[PDB]
Amino acid sequence: ANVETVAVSPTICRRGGAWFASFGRERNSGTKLFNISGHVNHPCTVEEEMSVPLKELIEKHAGGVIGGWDNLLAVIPGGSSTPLIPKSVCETVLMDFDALVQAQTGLGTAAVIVMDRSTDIVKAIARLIEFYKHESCGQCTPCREGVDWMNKVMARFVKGDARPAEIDSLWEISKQIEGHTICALGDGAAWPVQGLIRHFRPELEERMQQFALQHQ
Amino acid sequence: ASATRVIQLLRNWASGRDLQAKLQLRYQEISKRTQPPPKLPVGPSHKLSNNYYCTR
Ligand code: SF4
Repeated sequence: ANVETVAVSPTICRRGGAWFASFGRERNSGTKLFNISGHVNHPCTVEEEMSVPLKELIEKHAGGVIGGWDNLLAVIPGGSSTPLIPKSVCETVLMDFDALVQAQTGLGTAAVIVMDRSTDIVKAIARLIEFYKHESCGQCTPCREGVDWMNKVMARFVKGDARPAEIDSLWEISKQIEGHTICALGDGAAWPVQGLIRHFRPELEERMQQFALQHQ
Repeated sequence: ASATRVIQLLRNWASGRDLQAKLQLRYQEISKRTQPPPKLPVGPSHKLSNNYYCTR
């Protein structure tokens, strides 16, 4: 069990399960600890109700995105293993399990990494994939080989040193990792790549075009 | 070829056709013995994405 799950247990027993179920949406009961980091004025750890909207939480506790809410580019709401969501989704999304699963992300561990428009999103996702490359136990073939493969492909994507077709192949590579591993590290390495390909493909294609024209 | 014109006329009359138009010997209309390199396209299943082998 997680430290938070056991830690909240004595309070749940003393005050009752109904009091804890009073907070949050149905099947998403209780309070939660949110770690808001990244490009926010006041990154911090706070306690809040489960189904608080993301925008309200960021503007209330974290002090808002650096340069105003209109500067926001992307949010990773559940730590590195959850796919990112763009600004158009972070407008009316609630911070529970089901609401974030609907947005194709998942709440995970409630770690909100905020990125504004002053960031190289591909570089950030590549750094996350490199982290997953360096933390693979190397037991099963899918994770052990495909995470390094995806790290190489993403590192080449950062420079724009590929062709657009590779994008689709990269997607399929992710599908060959997710669901075929021993533990969920393979899924957690495949998901951010899928989110990036899903929401920022024009950026990748434009970077490849720029590299192609610059290098002839 | 290089035959004398009178011999050419004799051949044309004897055969009944104009042999100078179509000669069995090849002189200079054949391809050069040295050619530029080719490029040789790949094929249909050289895709990177929608190319799972169990579907072909
Ligand atoms: S998916 Fe899990 S078990 Fe498989 S290699 Fe990666 S860390 Fe090891």
